[PDB]
Amino acid sequence: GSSGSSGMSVNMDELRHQVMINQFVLAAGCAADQAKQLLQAAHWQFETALSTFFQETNIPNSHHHH
Repeated sequence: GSSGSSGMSVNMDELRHQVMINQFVLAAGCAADQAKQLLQAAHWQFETALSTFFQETNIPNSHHHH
């Protein structure tokens, strides 16, 4: 009940993203298209995305057959 406010001032939503992608691409050094995919496929979680991307060939195997 009762909605907050939402929207205050011009936000660099896109900018940030764009910058991020490039960054993530620079930080890592992969294709630019990857960034988006990664980010998007990582909720735009640079930290994580980067963490994962970096350690791709190494997943926290474990599973737990139900």
